[PDB]
Amino acid sequence: VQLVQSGAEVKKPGASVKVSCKASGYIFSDYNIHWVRQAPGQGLEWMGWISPDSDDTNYAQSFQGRVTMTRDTSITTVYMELSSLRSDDTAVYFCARSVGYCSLNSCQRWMWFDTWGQGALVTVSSASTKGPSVFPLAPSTAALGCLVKDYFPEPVTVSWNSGALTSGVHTFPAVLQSSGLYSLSSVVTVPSSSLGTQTYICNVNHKPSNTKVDKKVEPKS
Amino acid sequence: PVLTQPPSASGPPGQSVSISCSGSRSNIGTNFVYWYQQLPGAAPKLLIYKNDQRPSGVPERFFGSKSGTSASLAISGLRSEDEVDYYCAAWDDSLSGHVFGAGTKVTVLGQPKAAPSVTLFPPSSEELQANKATLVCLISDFYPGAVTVAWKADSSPVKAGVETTTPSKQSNNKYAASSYLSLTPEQWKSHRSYSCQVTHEGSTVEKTVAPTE
Amino acid sequence: PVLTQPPSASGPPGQSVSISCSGSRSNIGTNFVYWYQQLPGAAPKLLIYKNDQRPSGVPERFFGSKSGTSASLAISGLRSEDEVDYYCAAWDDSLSGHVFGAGTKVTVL
Repeated sequence: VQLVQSGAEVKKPGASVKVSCKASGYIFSDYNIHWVRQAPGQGLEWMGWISPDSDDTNYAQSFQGRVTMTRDTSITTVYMELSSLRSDDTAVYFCARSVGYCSLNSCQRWMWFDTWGQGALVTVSSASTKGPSVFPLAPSTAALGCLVKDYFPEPVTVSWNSGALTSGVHTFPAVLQSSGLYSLSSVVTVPSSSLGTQTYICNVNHKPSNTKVDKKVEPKS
Repeated sequence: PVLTQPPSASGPPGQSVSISCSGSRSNIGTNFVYWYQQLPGAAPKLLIYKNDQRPSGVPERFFGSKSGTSASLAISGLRSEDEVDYYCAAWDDSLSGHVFGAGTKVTVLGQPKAAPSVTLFPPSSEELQANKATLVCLISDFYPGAVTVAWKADSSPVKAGVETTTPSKQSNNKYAASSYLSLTPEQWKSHRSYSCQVTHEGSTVEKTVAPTE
Repeated sequence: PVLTQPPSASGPPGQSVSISCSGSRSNIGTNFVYWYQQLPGAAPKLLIYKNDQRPSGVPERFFGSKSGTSASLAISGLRSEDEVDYYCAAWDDSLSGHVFGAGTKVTVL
């Protein structure tokens, strides 16, 4: 069995997204595919099953019109059209493999979830795609680093000395700002004898904006 | 009805531990209880189904049982290199949907504290020429985590959007955290001394810089 | 205490060059120095204020700083659309009036 798919693109509130995990190595007419989201710091919520043959899907008591499903027997991959995305929708999406067949609301108690693999990430934020305008940060043994801001979404990769230094390069966690920006901090440690003599640079790359900047760090003047 | 689980499991290695998942009369007992476990940063995997048979791919190491309202998952000791979160799942006829537990993460049980190191980075002139100013200070070289960072202008603390990021575990057996603060150049140059304090549950150090160099 | 500026500027494109705006004793340094420009046949604008921060709406090309009596205007790259007439603005307490330089004309070599 296999469930390799592509990562879902980040959607602002009031939009539509589609995610689909590929099915191969078997016949897609006997196992009903499920869907579930892994909310951070808590449990999971479920909306219904999708039989790959006929129109017998149902809905839970919490998801009436927010979720819609669509089957496709030519590709043998299930499709879904999410609507009314809110802050409670921010979770990674996993398609749950199931064994057996179940159409009635009482046959699934002998069913158990078979396989989990390679889920996509869905994060709901008003922000969509913006290009960064990151400016150098002055330093304070001694420590120095460059902080990234006014960019979306997470994450970004901070490389020092064109990737020739990897010791001490730690990506500090970010936080959801009021304006919707993030802040990934990476720092390195240098001796205090060399602070304004040796040129130090850090590289931050942005995937959707295609902006790669080589910003040199300098002390505050 | 909402299924409940402990936030974390306290289990020492070398001796058996177990977890419980209390439910309701229409949720546990009349229906089977399934246990799921996920790797950190990876996909979940079922552990026990139908309460007495086990899937192929796991040795004779785990045990699960159901008794009335609550179900117990007996674990033969704990491996320090293999720690995963545990899930509890069932079905309710009135809810007509699968319900999942809160999630129990097993934790080992004592190491002495270390000496934290704190640094503070003033903004550069390129940040100030754009009519903005941000202040960031970082804490590292401390074990364990759960630290709180607050700003101080050496006369009274300022609250202009102060946040505290959650600590993250690195690979070199060391915890790290950071705090951010964005201001205006008028308020930034009003005070000639800025610092932030860390709380190591008994240790507190100050990193004082100046807005000159 | 009159500001001293060259009547013409010799700026080669492709490399950085520095120009000077000097006054006298108790003329530059006691008060902040400003950089001003005017389009030919149009109203003037501000280039650099206080020689500390660059204002919004102006591209990051002109660097303003003060070194004692002499005030330096550092530039990076010379473009054809950035040939505006540059001027030096300063304040002096011995006159109670703004003192302006002679005006530097930048011509592409």
